[PDB]
Amino acid sequence: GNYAGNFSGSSRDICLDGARLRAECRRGDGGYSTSVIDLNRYLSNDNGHFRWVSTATVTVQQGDTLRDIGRRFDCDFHEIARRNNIQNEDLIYPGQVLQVGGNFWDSARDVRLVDGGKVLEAELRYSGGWNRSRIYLDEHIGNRNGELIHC
Repeated sequence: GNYAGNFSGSSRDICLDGARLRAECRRGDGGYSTSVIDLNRYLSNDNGHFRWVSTATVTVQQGDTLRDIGRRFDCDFHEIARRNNIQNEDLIYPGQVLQVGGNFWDSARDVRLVDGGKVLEAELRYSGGWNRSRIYLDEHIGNRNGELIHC
């Protein structure tokens, strides 16, 4: 059924400032708050495609390759390599900690909101170029009593 987020149903004057989403969010008392949420914590570039993966740290398991990590957490192994200062074809080791998710902003351009601030659109870098991608923010951005949250 319904999206879990649905911020736009109770927000207005939705705008972008870099990767930070700003809005006037309806409160329970009937007034408004000016609120902000950093989309760079919740959205990632998966080889040319927006994905909902929040900034997180993971621990490499026995038998894991970098692609195995990417598959498990729905991230691009090229991104995991770049973000963790290693290389694409590099071996990884059990017990190793790796940063994953978020950080779409690093590899994006022409970033903007469309359809009244409900859709985020950008060109995202992939292995051999740029791909236009879009994502419905109401999927995971909500308004809790005047405050923009991820849910």
